[PDB]
Amino acid sequence: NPLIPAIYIGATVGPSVWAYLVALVGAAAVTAANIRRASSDNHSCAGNRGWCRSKCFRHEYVDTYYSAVCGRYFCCRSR
Repeated sequence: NPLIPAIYIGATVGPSVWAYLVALVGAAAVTAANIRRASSDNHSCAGNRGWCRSKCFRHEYVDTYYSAVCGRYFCCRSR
């Protein structure tokens, strides 16, 4: 129902997630929404403030907004 999410925009997903967003739309809207690829689902998001790890520490959390660009992992951040 809901079209592509805004997180992928100006974000940075991995190789598997990238190919996914492409199928939903196409390499055009995928390259126009400002989407960067990373070594894998684990990458940095929300600018140089959050990162992606299998899980996050207690003093940190999971930016529910960028949890998408992450994929199987979770983009944790500092509140």
